[PDB]
Amino acid sequence: NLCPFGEVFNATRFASVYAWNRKRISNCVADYSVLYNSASFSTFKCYGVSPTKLNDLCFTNVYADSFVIRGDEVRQIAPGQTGKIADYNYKLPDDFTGCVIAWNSNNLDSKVGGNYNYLYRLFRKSNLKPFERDISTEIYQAGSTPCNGVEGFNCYFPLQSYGFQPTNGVGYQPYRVVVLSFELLHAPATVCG
Amino acid sequence: DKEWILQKIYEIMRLLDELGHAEASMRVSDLIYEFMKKGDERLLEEAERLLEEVE
Ligand SMILES: *[C@@H]1O[C@H](CO[C@@H]2O[C@@H](C)[C@@H](O)[C@@H](O)[C@@H]2O)[C@@H](O[C@@H]2O[C@H](CO)[C@@H](O)[C@H](O)[C@H]2NC(C)=O)[C@H](O)[C@H]1NC(C)=O
Repeated sequence: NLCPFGEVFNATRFASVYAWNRKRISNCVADYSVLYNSASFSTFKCYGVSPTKLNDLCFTNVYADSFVIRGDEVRQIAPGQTGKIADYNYKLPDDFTGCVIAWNSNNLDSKVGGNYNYLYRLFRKSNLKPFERDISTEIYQAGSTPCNGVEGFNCYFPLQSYGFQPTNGVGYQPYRVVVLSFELLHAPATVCG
Repeated sequence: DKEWILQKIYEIMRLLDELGHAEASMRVSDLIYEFMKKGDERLLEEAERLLEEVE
């Protein structure tokens, strides 16, 4: 009874970063050696744990947050970081325990002419709390005037697409990111190596 | 008066999307984020220069 990593890492479609998808992993055996030694990931950074010891640990629950961002934003998926993703789309706590895994998807999520299906939040009233998901589409008021539901001078729809094109430079290529949050607060432990 | 800068930078990246230049648009979007965190108005000039290079 292995954990459904295939449903997380080999999903047909990933969520937009503004509306990241959280998959609950429980009541299973997590064969983490499959992911670590796949050599298909560009990023595999663990916090609070080394990747080579994951096979020897049990967790209460594991939550896999999946989304697509651009290459230059991969560094924002980390504790202590800031930026439009870290602040308005997906914030990780300073005491985060888990692993951040990312890989280039220029041959999946990019299309000729540009793939505009993926969105990020550019405008928000304030910074997100750790693991907060804000999917409101209410028009942002940047200026002194009320918007009252109408876009215009200093009133903007909060989301902006990523135009992922196959010819974009590396920092602008799409990356599929999966963050595995490890609940290591003691309990019966439903996820084991 | 600061508000006019935000509107102008915004319009530039929206225009770039319409020209089929997504990378340039993404570069400008970063100027919007930085602008709204700072008093640095030279970001408008950069956005304008990026548009001129694209056109
Ligand atoms: C994610 O999928 C890859 C690729 O899976 C293969 O190709 C698919 C299109 C489909 O036909 C699958 O049934 C195939 O297995 C997995 O990578 C493979 O993993 C196996 C087992 O470790 C290995 O023997 C193969 O050589 C790997 N192939 C490649 C190209 O790397 C990958 O393990 C899957 N990830 C997860 C978490 O399940």
